[PDB]
Amino acid sequence: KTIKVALAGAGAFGIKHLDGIKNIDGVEVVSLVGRRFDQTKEVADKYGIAHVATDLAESLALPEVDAVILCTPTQMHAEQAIACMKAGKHVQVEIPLADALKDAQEVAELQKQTGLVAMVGHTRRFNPSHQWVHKKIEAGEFNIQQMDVQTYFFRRTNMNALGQARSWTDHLLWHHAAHTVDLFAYQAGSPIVKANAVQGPIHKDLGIAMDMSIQLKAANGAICTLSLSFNNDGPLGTFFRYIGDTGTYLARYDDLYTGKDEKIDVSQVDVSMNGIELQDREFFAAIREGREPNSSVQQVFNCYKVLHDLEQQLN
Amino acid sequence: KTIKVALAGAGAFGIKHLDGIKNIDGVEVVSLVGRRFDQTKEVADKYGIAHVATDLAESLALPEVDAVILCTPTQMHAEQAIACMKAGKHVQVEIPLADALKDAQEVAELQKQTGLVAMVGHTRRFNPSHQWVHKKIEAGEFNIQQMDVQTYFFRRTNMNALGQARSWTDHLLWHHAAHTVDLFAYQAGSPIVKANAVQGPIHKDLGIAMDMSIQLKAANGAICTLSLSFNNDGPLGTFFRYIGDTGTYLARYDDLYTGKDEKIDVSQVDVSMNGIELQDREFFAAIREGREPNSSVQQVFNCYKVLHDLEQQLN
Ligand SMILES: NC(=O)c1ccc[n+]([C@@H]2O[C@H](COP(=O)([O-])OP(=O)(O)OC[C@H]3O[C@@H](n4cnc5c(N)ncnc54)[C@H](OP(=O)(O)O)[C@@H]3O)[C@@H](O)[C@H]2O)c1
Ligand SMILES: NC(=O)c1ccc[n+]([C@@H]2O[C@H](COP(=O)([O-])OP(=O)(O)OC[C@H]3O[C@@H](n4cnc5c(N)ncnc54)[C@H](OP(=O)(O)O)[C@@H]3O)[C@@H](O)[C@H]2O)c1
Repeated sequence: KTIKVALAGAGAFGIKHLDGIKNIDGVEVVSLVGRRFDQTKEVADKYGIAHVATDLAESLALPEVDAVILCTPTQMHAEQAIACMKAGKHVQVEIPLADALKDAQEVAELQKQTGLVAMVGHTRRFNPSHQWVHKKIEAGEFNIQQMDVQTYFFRRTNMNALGQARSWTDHLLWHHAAHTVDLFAYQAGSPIVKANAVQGPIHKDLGIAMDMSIQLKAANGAICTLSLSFNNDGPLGTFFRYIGDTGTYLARYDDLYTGKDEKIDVSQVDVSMNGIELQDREFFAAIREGREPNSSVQQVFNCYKVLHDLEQQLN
Repeated sequence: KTIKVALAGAGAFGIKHLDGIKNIDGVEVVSLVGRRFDQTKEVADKYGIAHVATDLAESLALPEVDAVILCTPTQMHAEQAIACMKAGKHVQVEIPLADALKDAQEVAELQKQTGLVAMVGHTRRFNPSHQWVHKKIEAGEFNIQQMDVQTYFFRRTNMNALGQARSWTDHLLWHHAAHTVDLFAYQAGSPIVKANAVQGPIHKDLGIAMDMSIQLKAANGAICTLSLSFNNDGPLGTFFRYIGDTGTYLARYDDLYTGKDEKIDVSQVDVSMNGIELQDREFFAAIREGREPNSSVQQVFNCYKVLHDLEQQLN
């Protein structure tokens, strides 16, 4: 049976999901939700999506919709995920699951009560380059001693990754550090037992910190260093360095390199080189098979606990 | 008057000082100290140094010797600096001033009692690339928001930067973090008021930490992130990222780049492109002029206090 999907938020990431979903057999997006009808309709027509709404509830009232993908602004995710599960729909939520621990806990509790698939978009789990390193670790061929990570944008304005203006404000802690806090514990195969952060001054017009530094230690002794900035005038995005016992690796999105700039071939690891498509394939596989997805709300939640502890430190 | 110098420690760095000193008028190295007479004699003959000793005291007993440069192993620096000042000789000590706060305090107290020039080799103050950034800051054209730093070696054995085996064991904190701990406060123009570190496991055969993560915050709100490793199988050394209000800069030894990898011309900043030579020029200028040097024991000592606080944290 074709799984019918509502997609909420036709921004840059919602577009990346729609483009990925075109490659996944037996899934169809039947409803598109976005803040402005005319702009939403233009996207729906480009993608052939029949239903267009300005409220998520309108798509939740459709009985045929089986699943929801949330690419809305972060501040809406937990409430909307809760609403989806109250309507009986599986839900995938873009990272972060929430910007508060309480709301992430409320989402986890409703998922536990419903037994529905609720997934968080920790795409780093699904990028082929990180999967390659992960598979070497599971094989016992590699152990992480230190991860050194830079998450940098030039974002003194409320802009997305394509340089377009946002109507909402982003956050260094809940959205960007979340990728690394989760991914470090995942790749180390060991829980985080120490975390320290420091932040710079709050920006007068955006109300968020523009610079942040995070340090993690896993119970097995692996450490991670993370630098975050919205002030970086250079190449935007995340660069990851794995320093291990048997090697060094540099991950740059879906690309992997040795510490000597030798590019490693990851095109063989998974059926797609697109991590967003692999994330959605895992989500829909879990729905069809009645299993938990990789990056379930349950799997990623200790990340949000660490983020809360860092936030309390920063205040 | 020619300033006569004793150099202690014909290692990789002692040779680099000798090559620099060859370009400094009115300075002459008359004594060379090293652990094995024949190897020290071979270097002395290559550089035309007449006196060869295996003990520093032999060079300190020479009445003609005016100054000492200490490029010995770190464990010896503080004691030897004290010996220099007790014999009435000016001294420059390679970084670190000491691997313990107590010994650094003893060197500072003897410097204060004697009023002799005692300098520490914080070469980052004198590299043309860092001087360029410092001068932009002094002009009020640039303010640091974040510094992101990687200090990496592949050093599972007691080897110097040329890959030759050392007879002594190195240390991530006191020797390597010291460059950045000092350089951050110096370039930020603001004292460090918060520091946090975590480290990996102690190495069975060397007895030292192989990985370390340090985070600093200055009183003005600027932050620093520092990753250190002896496990990095890649390009060895230090890479610096300055993220400021007006720009982004990448320092790689004496080279400087923008955040877009455009190389900046630093040949206009100072009379030499060799930071070690400029360090010695500053040392000899301060002796000749009867002034305090840049990177004096007094200027850098708060760095060693920060290092002590970090070691207490790690324990
Ligand atoms: N690595 C990853 O997996 C990854 C990457 C990027 C983003 N994300 C997450 O994805 C989310 C969105 O990111 P983005 O960069 O796509 O954002 P974006 O381009 O700024 O906008 C997302 C869309 O949500 C829409 N929207 C606003 N209010 C809405 C409402 N009430 N109902 C429905 N839609 C509404 C916006 O419409 P208007 O702007 O026209 O009002 C926009 O088109 C964020 O939470 C982000 O953290 C994850
Ligand atoms: N950025 C900088 O300015 C910078 C950079 C790197 C290091 N340094 C510091 O500079 C110092 C030396 O570094 P390196 O790489 O040159 O060290 P190195 O190559 O390991 O050795 C320095 C020399 O000292 C000699 N030595 C040993 N015992 C001695 C003794 N009792 N009396 C006299 N000489 C003796 C060693 O001889 P054997 O090998 O025969 O013992 C060696 O030839 C270290 O403290 C290091 O931290 C500064």
